[PDB]
Amino acid sequence: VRRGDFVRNWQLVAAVPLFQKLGPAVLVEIVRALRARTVPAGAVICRIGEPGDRMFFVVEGSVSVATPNPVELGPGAFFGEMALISGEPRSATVSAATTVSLLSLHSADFQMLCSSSPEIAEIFRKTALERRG
Amino acid sequence: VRRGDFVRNWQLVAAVPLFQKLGPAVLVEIVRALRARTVPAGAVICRIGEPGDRMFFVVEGSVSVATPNPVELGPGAFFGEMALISGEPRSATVSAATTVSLLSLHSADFQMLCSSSPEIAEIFRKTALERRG
Ligand SMILES: Nc1ncnc2c1ncn2[C@@H]1O[C@@H]2COP(=O)(O)O[C@H]2[C@H]1O
Ligand SMILES: Nc1ncnc2c1ncn2[C@@H]1O[C@@H]2COP(=O)(O)O[C@H]2[C@H]1O
Ligand SMILES: [Br-]
Ligand SMILES: [Br-]
Ligand SMILES: [Br-]
Ligand SMILES: [Br-]
Ligand SMILES: [Br-]
Ligand SMILES: [Br-]
Ligand SMILES: [Br-]
Ligand SMILES: [Br-]
Ligand SMILES: [Br-]
Ligand SMILES: [Br-]
Ligand SMILES: [Br-]
Ligand SMILES: [Br-]
Ligand SMILES: [Br-]
Ligand SMILES: [Br-]
Ligand SMILES: [Br-]
Ligand SMILES: [Br-]
Repeated sequence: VRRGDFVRNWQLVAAVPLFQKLGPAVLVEIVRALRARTVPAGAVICRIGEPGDRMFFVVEGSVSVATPNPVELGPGAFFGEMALISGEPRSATVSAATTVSLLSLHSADFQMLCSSSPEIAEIFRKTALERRG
Repeated sequence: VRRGDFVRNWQLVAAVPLFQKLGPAVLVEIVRALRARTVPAGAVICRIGEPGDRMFFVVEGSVSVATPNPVELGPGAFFGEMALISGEPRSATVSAATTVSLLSLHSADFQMLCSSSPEIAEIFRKTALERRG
């Protein structure tokens, strides 16, 4: 973990209220695991039918989930959780509605997060069910 | 270590250039140990001749060291290190020149920082030496 990326992540995680449920020790683990990325408007982040090995948190800007009736997800939202939970391919294509700042979490670290915080794990599980059905 | 105080310290620490010399592991150590406090304009932070068991880093505003020819210390500066280095009482009264935002580091944590960072330990010693007499 490089200093620059580490320090920058603290500013970025502040835009994701969900992480307010994590104590200091857990926050550090997550900050060390998260990867920051900026995606230009229009780019495809997750493509329907493809294998998924990571999930994302929106920091700034918004993404569009290409469901029959598209769903725009904004700052603080997360996506790409379904493939990690179910093991199934991406359920829908997600693209940048506007230029978007994201924080990504690989599967191994997603598992760590869920075990470190059962409450956050429940939010992921229930939200995925809402989206699934 | 309060969750709120912990997350709040990251942006406060960013205002102190000295800490740019610290890596992730040590940054977490200092963020956990530092105590944030605001001091109103004119108030005494440490009084000459009094025992000292902590030092301070200025985040916002400025303080005034009451040496024969007063010395102003603005954002990023530190003071109160001499009592920690020498074991002697405060060498001068330091007061808030304007309302000031500070980060306090207790003796035990100051020792930890010096062990964790030889470069910073040297800066403290050299600075204290230069300021003394
Ligand atoms: N109905 C829906 N509403 C909002 N987001 C959805 C919906 N269906 C899928 N998504 C998201 O888009 C992602 C596609 O990848 P995943 O299947 O891994 O996880 C998905 C969710 O995060
Ligand atoms: N000449 C000086 N210039 C800048 N700061 C000083 C000077 N003399 C004392 N100080 C500071 O004011 C503090 C008074 O407390 P300390 O003696 O513990 O440590 C001191 C320094 O941080
Ligand atoms: Br920790
Ligand atoms: Br992906
Ligand atoms: Br699911
Ligand atoms: Br990732
Ligand atoms: Br990524
Ligand atoms: Br910083
Ligand atoms: Br380190
Ligand atoms: Br750590
Ligand atoms: Br204190
Ligand atoms: Br005053
Ligand atoms: Br006061
Ligand atoms: Br008094
Ligand atoms: Br004091
Ligand atoms: Br200022
Ligand atoms: Br000294
Ligand atoms: Br005086």
